[PDB]
Amino acid sequence: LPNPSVPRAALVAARFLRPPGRFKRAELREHPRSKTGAFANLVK
Amino acid sequence: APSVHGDFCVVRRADGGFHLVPPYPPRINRTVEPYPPSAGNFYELNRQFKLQWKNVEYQFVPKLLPRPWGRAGPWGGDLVRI
Amino acid sequence: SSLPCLLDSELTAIFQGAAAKITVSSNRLFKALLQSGILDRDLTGSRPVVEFQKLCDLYEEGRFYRTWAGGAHILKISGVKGLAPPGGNLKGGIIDGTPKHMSYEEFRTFVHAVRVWLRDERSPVPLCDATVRATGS
Amino acid sequence: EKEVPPPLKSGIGEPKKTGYKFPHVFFPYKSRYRSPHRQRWWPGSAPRFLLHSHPKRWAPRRDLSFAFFAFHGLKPFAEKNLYELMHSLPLRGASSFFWREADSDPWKHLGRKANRLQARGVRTQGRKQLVFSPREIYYKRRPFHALVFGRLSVGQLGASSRVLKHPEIIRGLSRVAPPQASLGGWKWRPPKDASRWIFRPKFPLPFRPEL
Amino acid sequence: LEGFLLSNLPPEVTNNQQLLSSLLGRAGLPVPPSASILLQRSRLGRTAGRCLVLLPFPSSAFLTGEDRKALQTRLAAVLPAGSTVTACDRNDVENCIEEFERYFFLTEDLQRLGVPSNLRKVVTLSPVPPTYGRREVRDLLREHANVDVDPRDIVFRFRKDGVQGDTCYVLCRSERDAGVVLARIQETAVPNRVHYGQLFGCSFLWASRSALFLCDSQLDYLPARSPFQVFTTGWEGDVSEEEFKNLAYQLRLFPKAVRKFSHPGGEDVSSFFLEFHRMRDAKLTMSRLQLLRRRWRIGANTPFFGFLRMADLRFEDDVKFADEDSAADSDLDEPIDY
RNA sequence: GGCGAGAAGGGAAGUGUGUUUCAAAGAA
RNA sequence: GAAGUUAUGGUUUGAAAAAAAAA
RNA sequence: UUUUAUGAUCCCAGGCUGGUUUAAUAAGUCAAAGUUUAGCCGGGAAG
RNA sequence: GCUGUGAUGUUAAGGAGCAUAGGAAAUGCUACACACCUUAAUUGGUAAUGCAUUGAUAAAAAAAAAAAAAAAA
RNA sequence: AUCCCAGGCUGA
RNA sequence: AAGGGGAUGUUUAGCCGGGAAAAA
Repeated sequence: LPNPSVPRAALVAARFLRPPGRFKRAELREHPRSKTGAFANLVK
Repeated sequence: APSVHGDFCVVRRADGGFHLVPPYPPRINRTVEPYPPSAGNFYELNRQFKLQWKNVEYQFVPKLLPRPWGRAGPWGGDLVRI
Repeated sequence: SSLPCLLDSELTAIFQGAAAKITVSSNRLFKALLQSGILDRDLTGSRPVVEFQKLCDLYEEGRFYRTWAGGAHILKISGVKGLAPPGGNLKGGIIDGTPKHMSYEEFRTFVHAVRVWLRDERSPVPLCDATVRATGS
Repeated sequence: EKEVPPPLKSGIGEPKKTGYKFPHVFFPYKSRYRSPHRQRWWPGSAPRFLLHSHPKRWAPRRDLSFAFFAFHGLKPFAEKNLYELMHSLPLRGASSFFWREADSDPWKHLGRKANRLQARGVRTQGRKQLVFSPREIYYKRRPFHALVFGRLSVGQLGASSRVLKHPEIIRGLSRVAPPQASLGGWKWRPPKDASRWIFRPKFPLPFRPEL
Repeated sequence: LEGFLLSNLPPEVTNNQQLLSSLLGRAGLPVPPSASILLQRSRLGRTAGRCLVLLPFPSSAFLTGEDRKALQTRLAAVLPAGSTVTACDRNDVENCIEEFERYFFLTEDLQRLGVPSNLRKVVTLSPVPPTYGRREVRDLLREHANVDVDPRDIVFRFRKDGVQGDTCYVLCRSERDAGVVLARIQETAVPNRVHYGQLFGCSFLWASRSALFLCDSQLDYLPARSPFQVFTTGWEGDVSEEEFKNLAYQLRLFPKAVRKFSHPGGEDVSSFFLEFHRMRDAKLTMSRLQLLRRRWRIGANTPFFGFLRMADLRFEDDVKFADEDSAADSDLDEPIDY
């Protein structure tokens, strides 16, 4: 139910960050998935 | 009040940073047939998106909700633990 | 003193009794929960009996209908006509008033919330709404 | 005939992979999408390290031999990486000094983008390089994969080709993985206090190399 | 029920003793010319806007939920709009008193943390639930990391309204202990409150190195030199400013200026403050430093670099605090990009 | 290794789309 | 993000559900 | 118990919005509704 | 030593060409601008873009020395 | 469950 | 060349996190 935990500092610092486009979104869900961070598994 | 980030979420990155990602599982409109009609030749038309950690699973399929949507948003689901 | 937590075995027994994966109407769940007298035992451990009216008020105030997508069936049945609230479409229409059919985990969360709120109603220091904004000046 | 990406292959030291039945995640509805993990196969590009470099090598047993297993150590200068160079050196290259040239990288010479406008102009015409001395070595896949640490400092190249002169002009970092060890043109120099037992001098050549 | 916490009191009420006492008396609490009042004041003798009212407790020990409701409603009605009233039990009273003490003595604690020798021993924990104190942080570290730290070198970050922030700085007794804390405390579930004899609410704590402290006479006016300054450490001991300029150029780091920092003792590592022309250049250099960290394989939590920033200063003669001055225009030094 | 990348969509939706009138704070 | 927002053409062929009862 | 001649139940067809000049005592906003670079919007999938 | 095996399933929601139906619904470019992407940088790049052909469905194609202004009495 | 991790911590 | 062409030579073990395949 909840989203992955992230600091309020990151929440604030991402204020002007443009969200991903179509191709950039497609690059985040490929199988090599090298970009996934710590404690950031979509399924788990 | 509206949300600053909308439907995307800030999540940690493999390089020690952070970035915005779309929600999981995907918010899909299942009331309509897949488009194009030949989408099945290249995709799994009954693909499912699970939320399981070890032996515990959760059944969550986002779906549209009645208005006013407000802060919560258009999409929601039930609490179903296995 | 203390607030003991109910047993998953007892809650599952109540849930299955009300039913007789598995979703049971809030009406049946509330009736079974009130018959079991479990809330009365909790209150005695921590004056009158809990009412179906009190259960309905707590359900509404907790607003679990919105939280657990209780209105998705409206869009399933009516369709686009289900988006607008009553009166949004000046032509009129029928909007199902079915209360949510809770699963076991949803029922457990509701029961825990009800017990906590009932405890707070009497405890000198509550878990929730311990802070109230001043209005006068 | 058409030039197309080579088939995907698994690296040495790994189990096989099942693969996928279509090139990328948008095929064919978005033909101009490029995956970040796509293999770089076109001329003037360096294949990714441990993903598409060092593919599993298979040959018919008729042609198999012991030399077949020295391919990674015999890779040419432009391609051989730091670990492949180090494996067959005294003390696994430890206590020596290493520096990379970069003047023969494949992109600087080959490809469609090799010749392009630069912010400074075209070339018409001694150097302070980065020197790495290994201290801790551990190979995960001999000879091309290792987890190395060592001292990084600022050296002083000079006219012999170039030769390292003062490997320790400025002290840098005392323990770091080698920089650009994944690939490139590396040159090495044995330490000043070298022992003839470890760094064996060349065996004398025959006086009469009879046929 | 031990007392009430009043937050966001107006400066007039906080400063005027008679007005607050009269308000409490009208609400019902008899304030002697019994209930006791304690304001939150800093070392400058300025009220932070928070008050603690401890009820008389040879008799209030028999109060009940109805009494709590009535008293809280009366206090909310009497007190000015915009100020919140909360009920506090004994644990809440202890937390409030400790919070006031730490707020008053924050400066000395900050200096002690900033002693240069402790550069690599301070660990930042967030988000700490408000109910937690130094003892709770010590217990949490013992439980989830098997590390023992002094419960007197733990410093909470405070907010402009006097309420504790969700960030703690802990001075581990050793760099090994700091590294162990960093490795162990990651997404650790932690109870939020103890109520009715159970643990209610879960908060997921993380540890990192995101607030480095340095208190020295050589750096007091260093930050004023430029707004775009990057601290870096972990270099060899004997390198001077010119040698480090050459090394940075070799590493493809292009600082406008370099300033070496040296403190009595500890010459094994040399620290340097780099200065850049633009915030864009500072950020790109920090990104390259992150890349070099990853390629060099040093610890992700190892203290390698950071962004210099003087701590906010408050002076007795100031009428408007610089941090609270709405006219500031420092944001024009940091252009926004998508 | 890092950023950007929808042949610039008319394939869904009628009380919908959009329009008009408003509102939206970090460093709490 | 919220609150208000006349329907039109195809001529249209007024009651629809729930509940109760039934077996 | 909830909708319903203020059109419920229930078919088919259509995204909406703006564009300055504009003769005649018909204009001080082109005056019930006619647009043309544009504005807002228009799912998801390598399992 | 002697078949083969090692991720070895690749082309439409787009474009172009050719036909069908219809009264009819579309063609060339070396393109020094703007804008955008990138960068440490007027550091590098484009074909969205900008030009030209036809189309016959629109304009301009009258008046002022020293001025580029001037209800041109 | 042990294939990978230029991801980490621990063992008196 | 009696006698160094001798002798010594089992695999570090856990926890967390991320990724791929099989399965689901």
